[PDB]
Amino acid sequence: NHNAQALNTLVKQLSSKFGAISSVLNDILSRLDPPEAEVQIDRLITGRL
Amino acid sequence: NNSIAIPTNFTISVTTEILPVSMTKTSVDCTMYICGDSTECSNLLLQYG
Ligand SMILES: *[C@@H]1O[C@H](CO)[C@@H](O[C@@H]2O[C@H](CO)[C@@H](O)[C@H](O)[C@H]2NC(C)=O)[C@H](O)[C@H]1NC(C)=O
Ligand SMILES: *[C@@H]1O[C@H](CO)[C@@H](O)[C@H](O)[C@H]1NC(C)=O
Repeated sequence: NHNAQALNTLVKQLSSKFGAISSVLNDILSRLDPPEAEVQIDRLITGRL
Repeated sequence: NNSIAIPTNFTISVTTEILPVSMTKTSVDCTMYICGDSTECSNLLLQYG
């Protein structure tokens, strides 16, 4: 149960914005130009890392 | 090859051994520590999963 719960928590962490406009990379890429989008992608990368 | 040392007397020794068993049980209020009495900070903290 501990291992399964750890994996489930790791999966559910993917819905967090971590301060970005959205938690979905495709939405960030579609709604912003590359330079601005790089900042939001960096925030998501840091959170997921 | 033909000499042996045999004790003719004894001694009763009382030694002391100290072993830790438990430590302090601590609890942390995450919101109070990070965002003590701040609604904006709490709402931003909700973003971090
Ligand atoms: C074995 O050792 C004990 C002490 O560790 C000896 O007892 C002592 O004997 C002397 C002389 O008889 C006394 O002055 C002490 O008061 C004794 N000490 C204690 C704690 O009783 C004992 O005599 C030794 N035995 C042999 C056969 O040598
Ligand atoms: C026993 O010990 C002596 C010296 O302690 C040594 O000279 C001798 O060789 C030993 N015994 C054997 C069979 O080697």
